[PDB]
Amino acid sequence: QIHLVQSGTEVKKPGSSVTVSCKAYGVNTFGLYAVNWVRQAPGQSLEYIGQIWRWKSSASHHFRGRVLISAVDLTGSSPPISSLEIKNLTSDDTAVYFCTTTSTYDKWSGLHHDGVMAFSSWGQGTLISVS
Amino acid sequence: KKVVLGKKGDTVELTCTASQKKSIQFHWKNSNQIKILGNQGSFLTKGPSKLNDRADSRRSLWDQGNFPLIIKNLKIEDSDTYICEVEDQKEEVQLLV
Amino acid sequence: NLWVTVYYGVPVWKDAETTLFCASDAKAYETEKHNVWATHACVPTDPNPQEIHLENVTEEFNMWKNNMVEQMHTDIISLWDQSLKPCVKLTPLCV
Amino acid sequence: KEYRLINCNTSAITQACPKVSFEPIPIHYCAPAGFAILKCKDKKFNGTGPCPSVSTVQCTHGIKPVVSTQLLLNGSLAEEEVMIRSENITNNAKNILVQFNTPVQINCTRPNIGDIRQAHCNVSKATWNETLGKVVKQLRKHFGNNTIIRFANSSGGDLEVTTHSFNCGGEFFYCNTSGLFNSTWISDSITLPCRIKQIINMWQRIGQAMYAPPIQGVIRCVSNITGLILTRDGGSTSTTETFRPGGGDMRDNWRSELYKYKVVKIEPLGVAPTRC
Amino acid sequence: DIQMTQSPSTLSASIGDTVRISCRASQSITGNWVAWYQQRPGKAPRLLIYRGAALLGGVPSRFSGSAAGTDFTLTIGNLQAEDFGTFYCQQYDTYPGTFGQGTKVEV
Amino acid sequence: GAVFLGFLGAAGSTMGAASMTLTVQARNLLHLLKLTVWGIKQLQARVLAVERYLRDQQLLGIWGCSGKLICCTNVPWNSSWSNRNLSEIWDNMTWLQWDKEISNYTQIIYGLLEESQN
Amino acid sequence: GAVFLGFLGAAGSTMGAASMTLTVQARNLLHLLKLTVWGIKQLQARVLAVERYLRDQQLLGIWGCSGKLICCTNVPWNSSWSNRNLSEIWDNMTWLQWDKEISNYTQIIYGLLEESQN
Amino acid sequence: GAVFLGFLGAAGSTMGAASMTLTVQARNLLHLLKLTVWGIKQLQARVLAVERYLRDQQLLGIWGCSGKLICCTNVPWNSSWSNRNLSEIWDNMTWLQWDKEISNYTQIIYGLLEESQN
Ligand SMILES: *[C@@H]1O[C@H](CO)[C@@H](O[C@@H]2O[C@H](CO)[C@@H](O[C@@H]3O[C@H](CO[C@H]4O[C@H](CO[C@H]5O[C@H](CO)[C@@H](O)[C@H](O)[C@@H]5O[C@H]5O[C@H](CO)[C@@H](O)[C@H](O)[C@@H]5O)[C@@H](O)[C@H](O[C@H]5O[C@H](CO)[C@@H](O)[C@H](O)[C@@H]5O)[C@@H]4O)[C@@H](O)[C@H](O[C@H]4O[C@H](CO)[C@@H](O)[C@H](O)[C@@H]4O[C@H]4O[C@H](CO)[C@@H](O)[C@H](O)[C@@H]4O[C@H]4O[C@H](CO)[C@@H](O)[C@H](O)[C@@H]4O)[C@@H]3O)[C@H](O)[C@H]2NC(C)=O)[C@H](O)[C@H]1NC(C)=O
Ligand SMILES: *[C@@H]1O[C@H](CO)[C@@H](O[C@@H]2O[C@H](CO)[C@@H](O[C@@H]3O[C@H](CO)[C@@H](O)[C@H](O[C@H]4O[C@H](CO)[C@@H](O)[C@H](O)[C@@H]4O[C@H]4O[C@H](CO)[C@@H](O)[C@H](O)[C@@H]4O)[C@@H]3O)[C@H](O)[C@H]2NC(C)=O)[C@H](O)[C@H]1NC(C)=O
Ligand SMILES: *[C@@H]1O[C@H](CO)[C@@H](O[C@@H]2O[C@H](CO)[C@@H](O[C@@H]3O[C@H](CO[C@H]4O[C@H](CO)[C@@H](O)[C@H](O)[C@@H]4O)[C@@H](O)[C@H](O[C@H]4O[C@H](CO)[C@@H](O)[C@H](O)[C@@H]4O)[C@@H]3O)[C@H](O)[C@H]2NC(C)=O)[C@H](O)[C@H]1NC(C)=O
Ligand SMILES: *[C@@H]1O[C@H](CO)[C@@H](O[C@@H]2O[C@H](CO)[C@@H](O)[C@H](O)[C@H]2NC(C)=O)[C@H](O)[C@H]1NC(C)=O
Ligand SMILES: *[C@@H]1O[C@H](CO)[C@@H](O[C@@H]2O[C@H](CO)[C@@H](O)[C@H](O)[C@H]2NC(C)=O)[C@H](O)[C@H]1NC(C)=O
Ligand SMILES: *[C@@H]1O[C@H](CO)[C@@H](O)[C@H](O)[C@H]1NC(C)=O
Ligand SMILES: *[C@@H]1O[C@H](CO)[C@@H](O)[C@H](O)[C@H]1NC(C)=O
Ligand SMILES: *[C@@H]1O[C@H](CO)[C@@H](O)[C@H](O)[C@H]1NC(C)=O
Ligand SMILES: *[C@@H]1O[C@H](CO)[C@@H](O)[C@H](O)[C@H]1NC(C)=O
Ligand SMILES: *[C@@H]1O[C@H](CO)[C@@H](O)[C@H](O)[C@H]1NC(C)=O
Ligand SMILES: *[C@@H]1O[C@H](CO)[C@@H](O)[C@H](O)[C@H]1NC(C)=O
Repeated sequence: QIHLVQSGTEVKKPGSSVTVSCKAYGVNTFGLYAVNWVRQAPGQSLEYIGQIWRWKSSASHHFRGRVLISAVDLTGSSPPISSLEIKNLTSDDTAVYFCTTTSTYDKWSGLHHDGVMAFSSWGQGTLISVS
Repeated sequence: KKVVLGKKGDTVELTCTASQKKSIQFHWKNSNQIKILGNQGSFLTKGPSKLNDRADSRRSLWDQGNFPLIIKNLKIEDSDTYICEVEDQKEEVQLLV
Repeated sequence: NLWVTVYYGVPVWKDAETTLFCASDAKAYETEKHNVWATHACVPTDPNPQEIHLENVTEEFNMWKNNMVEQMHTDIISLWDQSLKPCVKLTPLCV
Repeated sequence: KEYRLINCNTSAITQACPKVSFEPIPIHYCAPAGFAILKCKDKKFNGTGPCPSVSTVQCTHGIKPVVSTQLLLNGSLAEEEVMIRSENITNNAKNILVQFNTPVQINCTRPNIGDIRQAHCNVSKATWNETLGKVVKQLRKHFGNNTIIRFANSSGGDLEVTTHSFNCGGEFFYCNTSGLFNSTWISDSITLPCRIKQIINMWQRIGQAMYAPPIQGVIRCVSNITGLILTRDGGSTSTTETFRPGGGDMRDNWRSELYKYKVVKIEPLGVAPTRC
Repeated sequence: DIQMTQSPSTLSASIGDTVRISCRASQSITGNWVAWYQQRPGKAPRLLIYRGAALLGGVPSRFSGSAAGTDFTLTIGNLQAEDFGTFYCQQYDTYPGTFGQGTKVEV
Repeated sequence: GAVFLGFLGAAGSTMGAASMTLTVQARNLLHLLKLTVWGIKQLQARVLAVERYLRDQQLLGIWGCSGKLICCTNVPWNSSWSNRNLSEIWDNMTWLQWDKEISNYTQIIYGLLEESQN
Repeated sequence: GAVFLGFLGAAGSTMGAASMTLTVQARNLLHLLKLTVWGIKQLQARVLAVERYLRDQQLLGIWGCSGKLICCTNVPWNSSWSNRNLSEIWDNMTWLQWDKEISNYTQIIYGLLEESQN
Repeated sequence: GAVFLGFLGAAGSTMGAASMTLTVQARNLLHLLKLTVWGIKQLQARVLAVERYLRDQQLLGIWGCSGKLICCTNVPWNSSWSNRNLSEIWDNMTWLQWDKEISNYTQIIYGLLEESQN
């Protein structure tokens, strides 16, 4: 019963930074699950961004150096939070963002292939506009 | 959701129900996430609330899955949403005094 | 060209939820109730355990979803039902 | 049937009660031929998540079938630091297992008028305070910079969960852990009044049992407190946190010693290309 | 990466009509590492089928899938009104995964 | 029949190192009434291990590979089963990744290995 | 060692159907003092079954066919042993008819299969 | 597992007569509380004999010669291992003289027979 919740719609300036939250209700821990951040330009198809599987933050080759992906586990009074920071914004990053989580517990599942994953459970959408 | 009313003083009964007949672990909480009851194996645990002395459950019904809550001495400060947590069926009833 | 090559001894796991037997080495001359139980319901030890440390593997354990707990729980239910016989039980039926 | 007043005939069985001896020996849970038991050698392992230092054994280590509430007696010890394990922190209804790194020794003695329903237990003060200091350090590492105000008393309920119930020498001791847990934490020895009670609640199932009257003389229960079982208090709008002890679900005793393990099936048969 | 090609780019069908949508990889995916997603407008895309033909738990069993190394075939039988949304095929064979194009099924 | 654990030491390493470790770790790893019950239970362990080994050799007996630790059969690969340069097979993969990858082709390969004894 | 009965299901049918049923039915078919006596008698059943199976594999071990369910040797037929078109063999006969028919040649064939390992 | 003695009847005779005697003597040689202890000890004899036989077949399993009483491998002799006309081998020597003579080459031959399964 993952009921993954993101932050709200935001708009920024070019040449700046931004941060999108991802609170993971119903997730045991990010040791068992894995968070894949993905995006979608308006009208286009879904474009992968990055992941933090087994507490190893990694982004794709298009986005290196510009994107930070962090995570804090289920400690205390807050659910597990993933977070997406983007430095040096351009006007071509206006998009609907998603954090996704998938279970990496079973090796013989089929939802994941050595850290390359199908996206079994989804957020709801964080639109960022750039002006 | 369910709504159960009372007047004053008399007993009132709320229910969970599982569908396994296995006496699995449950907990009864309120809206502010204060505990009211807890199964611990085959033992009963109360909670640090105003229903610490006045809450009770029929122990012999747990083997048949039914997980009741029996409140005695219904005062005005006992009108709040009470929540079963059994496995995932976070059942919500609302008590009215 | 190239074709099927059947091997044997391949390091591949699965998961299991199976039967799993006790125990250590009891005395088999005492009246201590754990020793009587471990005699009549378990096997002795083996003085050479084989701890094979693995290479760069990474398993993901989950303590809270383990099928080993229920099985030793049932074994200790058997131990306490056979050792400490009460004077009077009061267990309900609810038929 | 039929239908809410289901026929709850509370049956009763009368059997003979010889006074028995009782001292738990370790138990090794082996796996049969064709299976294998993995093991996490990571000393700071949660309980979930990936463990990189996996080894493989045929049979587990020595596990003592020790039945107790609110304190884990004669257990095993963490290698590096005091570990804190839970199915779901923020649930406020899941038993926080706290495993120690050093054994806090306890002496529960029934001396020899001689008031057969009376015994006392001694915990070495300022060994206990150091242990609670390390526990509060790890709890602040989980929670932040809160005041642990306080380790309270048990909240009530059943007798076997309110008190440190255990067995020793065939006699069932129900202690009083109220003085051992009372401290707020801003950022000589203790005597525990421990009676002997004999209309018990079974932990095996839902029932009650009655045992024989107590034994002749001195009962010695030299032990090790190597664990805790805590719960929490939800709410409210920072505040301070309160950790009342709990327990009673005996499988929480066996998710403290079957913690490292996992059972796998070995499938040795694979296919591949060649250059034959 | 390994570019996918979804076909056709746009179709439309009626209620109770078997719809076949193909997805062709530039390479051959022997190992069936292809997912299938449905996106209704204004929502998040839910997963329909992983590993080519493995059906997810909370999915009605009307769907079926097939894999032939390079051709991946999604088959809808007894199409309903709820199933009208942009589909996607994903190759999660090699890092990074990349998706299809979108078969906007309409009436 | 206690050599089932010695198989597992080569997990995590790649397929060629495991294939060498096969041969290496195979060559290197080779009257009270309450006591007769222990004797019978230890014999029921040992005979069960021997029967599981003989069943595993009988399942290699269908394919013409009984007793052989490594055998090279006569069933040619349809190359839609891991269409991959086999340098990448024997250098970049472990056995768990094979049991994940060709899992949907393995009943086909077993049927072909059974049918190629006729 | 309870798979000796599963051999017999293919009696009555001809030799080719029985040869297919070989592979198919081989792949598919794989502390009181008065109780220790039952344990010992069940172990004396199981170990005897294992020893009879190993003796049957050792008698195939002479001929170079140990472990193989079907093997094809190197002893050519003198064609005075069922001088018969083998379509009629594998279609018109059952195995009981072979054990009746070449019964006077079987010690000769066993001697040749022993002597053709030298 | 009582056929270990029948091996020894061909000692003293030369290697060819012993090789014939292999096939010949292989084909030809195939509730009181104090009584359950005898039953358990006889089973611990028989199961130990079966396990020693299976270990001896597993050591032939590395070399591709499991089950075969005589196998002919693919490891060519470096002829610095008994550089001798093999008429003199199979006619003038016994097996004890071979275990004495090539004793310093036998680990080399075992390593080559292991390595020639790869
Ligand atoms: C059981 O016990 C377990 C231990 O046994 C325990 O596991 C541990 O869990 C904790 C959490 O509980 C883990 O700690 C977290 O780890 C996260 C992951 O960190 C990894 O990756 C980051 C990022 O690295 C990328 O970038 C750096 C740049 O320097 C590169 O060097 C890297 O190569 C990598 O770059 C690649 O990928 C990029 C994309 O990301 C590409 O762009 C790039 O091209 C490359 O491909 C590293 O920094 C981390 O390394 C650090 O720590 C390691 C050791 O852990 C050190 O060796 C190393 O030197 C570094 O110090 C690591 O590799 C962290 O992201 C996470 O950090 C957060 O918290 C810490 C404090 O704990 C903060 O200081 C930190 O700033 C982060 O907080 C931010 O985010 C939180 C929410 O996520 C916010 O609340 C907070 O406000 C803050 O936000 C701020 O910054 C945001 C961005 O950073 C920004 O968006 C916000 O707006 C705001 O400004 C934390 O460290 C720990 O790693 C686990 N350890 C182990 C061993 O498992 C487990 O939890 C327990 N389980 C249970 C159930 O109890
Ligand atoms: C944690 O583990 C430790 C061990 O690591 C456990 O500590 C052991 O606890 C047991 C029981 O508490 C204790 O056993 C006693 O040892 C005494 C000293 O040797 C014995 O005198 C005593 O035996 C008497 O009672 C038995 C039970 O009836 C009789 O069978 C026996 O004959 C003795 O009885 C004589 O005296 C009684 C007096 O009442 C009279 O009734 C009899 O007729 C007879 O005259 C027990 O054997 C161990 O010695 C302890 N070990 C240590 C090192 O302290 C500890 O219990 C564990 N914790 C928990 C919770 O289990
Ligand atoms: C470990 O224990 C914690 C308890 O502390 C559990 O956390 C709760 O998890 C449940 C789901 O399992 C959460 O409930 C969900 O909340 C979602 C968002 O609401 C939150 O955020 C909004 C906006 O900030 C707040 O206004 C609101 O108060 C909440 O804080 C809802 O979107 C979800 O509702 C959706 O699903 C339900 C299903 O019944 C539908 O009825 C709704 O229509 C909707 O579709 C849902 O209510 C709950 O908020 C969490 N509480 C806390 C305190 O964390 C973890 O789940 C548990 N983890 C595990 C593994 O057990
Ligand atoms: C366990 O001990 C505590 C502390 O001695 C008891 O709690 C109260 O203690 C005060 C003195 O500190 C006494 O005046 C009270 O009479 C005690 N009881 C109550 C009910 O308030 C506690 O009661 C003891 N536990 C049990 C089960 O009796
Ligand atoms: C590839 O293999 C996986 C695993 O065998 C198959 O996945 C299963 O499919 C069935 C339905 O056919 C489901 O009930 C299972 O839940 C699936 N998953 C698992 C992990 O078993 C999948 O069908 C196969 N795909 C192809 C194209 O053959
Ligand atoms: C327990 O403590 C009391 C008070 O310090 C002391 O008198 C008694 O001797 C102690 N008992 C034991 C067994 O140490
Ligand atoms: C407990 O008892 C043992 C043995 O009597 C003694 O050595 C130890 O000091 C005691 N500890 C406490 C805290 O009384
Ligand atoms: C326990 O020790 C800590 C320091 O180790 C000290 O701050 C604290 O006051 C002590 N607590 C009590 C109750 O004496
Ligand atoms: C717990 O301790 C408090 C304070 O000492 C006391 O008032 C209360 O009665 C005790 N309750 C129980 C159930 O032990
Ligand atoms: C806790 O209880 C003890 C008695 O067990 C008492 O001495 C101490 O003062 C109490 N502390 C607080 C803060 O109430
Ligand atoms: C208590 O812990 C110590 C730690 O070394 C151990 O040696 C001792 O045996 C334990 N006492 C028991 C099990 O009674």
